Amino acid sequence: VKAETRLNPDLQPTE
Amino acid sequence: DIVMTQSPSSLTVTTGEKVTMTCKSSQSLLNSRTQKNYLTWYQQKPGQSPKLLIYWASTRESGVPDRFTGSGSGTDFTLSISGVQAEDLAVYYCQNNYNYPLTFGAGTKLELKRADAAPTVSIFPPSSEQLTSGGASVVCFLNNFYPKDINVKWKIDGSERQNGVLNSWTDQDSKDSTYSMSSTLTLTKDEYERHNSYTCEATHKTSTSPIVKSFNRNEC
Amino acid sequence: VQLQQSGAELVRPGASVKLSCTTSGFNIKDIYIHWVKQRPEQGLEWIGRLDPANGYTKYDPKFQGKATITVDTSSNTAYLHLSSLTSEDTAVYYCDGYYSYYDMDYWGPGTSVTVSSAKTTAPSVYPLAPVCSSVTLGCLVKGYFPEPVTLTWNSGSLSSGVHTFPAVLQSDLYTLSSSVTVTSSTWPSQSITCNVAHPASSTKVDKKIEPR
Repeated sequence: VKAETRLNPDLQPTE
Repeated sequence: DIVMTQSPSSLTVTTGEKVTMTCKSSQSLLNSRTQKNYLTWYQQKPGQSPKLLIYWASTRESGVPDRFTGSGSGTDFTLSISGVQAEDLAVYYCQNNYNYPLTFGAGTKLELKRADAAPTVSIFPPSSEQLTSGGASVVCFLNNFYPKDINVKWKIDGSERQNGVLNSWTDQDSKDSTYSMSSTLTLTKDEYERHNSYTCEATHKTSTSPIVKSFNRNEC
Repeated sequence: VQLQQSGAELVRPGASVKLSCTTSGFNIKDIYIHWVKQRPEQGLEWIGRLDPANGYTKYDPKFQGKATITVDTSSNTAYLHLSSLTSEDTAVYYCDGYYSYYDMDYWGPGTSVTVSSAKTTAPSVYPLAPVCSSVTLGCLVKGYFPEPVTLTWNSGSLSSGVHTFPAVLQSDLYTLSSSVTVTSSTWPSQSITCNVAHPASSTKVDKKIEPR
């Protein structure tokens, strides 16, 4: 799934 | 954890002027690789769900009016409204989208300033139906006034009463920018029948003398 | 446009509750769900987030022992479970769903949770006629629990010059009032009625405003 736009991409996905 | 500090907490402006509010974070919200600041702004109108306005510190979501601008980098950010309108009345929040937890700021409340307006006062004796139940409430309505600062006192037979009073205010109207208030004095049917004169006395900036509305129980 | 959330909940202290959020119009596996809390007259508070890619959830440390977010992909519904409720848990809980394919954020209407041991009570409605150009009439709704009650004038026909005040709680009972201003030609020649409905107690009542 495409990363959450407004959120910092380095946090995604939840480990 | 990253602390979000918003200021000012309250802001009163007149239609058409440029507004600016600040949001500061305890740590940088900048991602070096993407060169973007992950700060998000929301708007919450009275009684409604929040709405996202801007993300990445300065990118507007589709549909958001052009008068809403966001800027800043690192730890200092601002939201500006060019030509604030009557519908821009709301609370604005900034949020950390850089790292967990995604903390919100305390918010900045935006209110509108308009010309002073005197309150229209109306007093209402207890309805016969309530009296049959052994209760007696006297209602006083103070509608469409500005500014918000107002003081209401209840006088029974000339003496002030400070018990059994319940007040309530509406939010600032999104059209005429005025406020309205409701004050209810509740007594027992017995306590009510012991006195005669009931007075709702309001003190507002628009008058040097207190605005008085009254009635006598034994009359009709 | 807007997500669906479950109705208002009245729950007693110490008990738990489970709220739901259905993403009608979207496959929940493509949505990033967030739960946000808002106590009366206070600011927004982030509780946690559900990852659509693996089902893992992240929380704010202060909500870790109170909240639990789960999902049922088959029915497109996400849940928020709150345990050992106290008066600090009385608030409106919002469901936030971000759809990255449209770069759009969607919100639900919020679910109001009231933590109290008070019992459900139907309201007493009283018509307020002027004291014995323009004329202002009113309607007093007293002694009901819990919120909300909906009030309209003339079944909603009369909507201009109306002021409905926020309910105020006192000793486990709410009081609400409303005023309507009409021209002196409209009343009493034409009837004006106050209509009140209280969903929680399944009651309704109409009160006609008649001169004293």
